[PDB]
Amino acid sequence: ATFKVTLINEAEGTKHEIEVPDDEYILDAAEEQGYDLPFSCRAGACSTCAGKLVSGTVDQSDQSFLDDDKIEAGYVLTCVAYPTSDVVIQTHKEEDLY
Ligand code: FES
Repeated sequence: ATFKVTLINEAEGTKHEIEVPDDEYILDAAEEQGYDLPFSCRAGACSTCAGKLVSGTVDQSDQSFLDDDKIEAGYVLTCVAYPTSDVVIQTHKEEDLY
């Protein structure tokens, strides 16, 4: 399967739509498709690539930085997140954790 992923940058008021395979991390797909997103560790151990889900679901089982509450609040580490449905997500949300 291939899911549609809508990336929203509220601060800049931009929107990008990309198609991501069910076995590819969002970050990777976005880059390949021409959209650079913030990142640092690239390994699910930091908050640089944080995004916030608006709708849809993902699988970010490889992540380790986010606690359960953050997860419940909809936060996602885009560098290790696989879409499990069509998703709409807000990017550049790191600030939200401080
Ligand atoms: S870039 Fe560090 S968790 Fe994604």
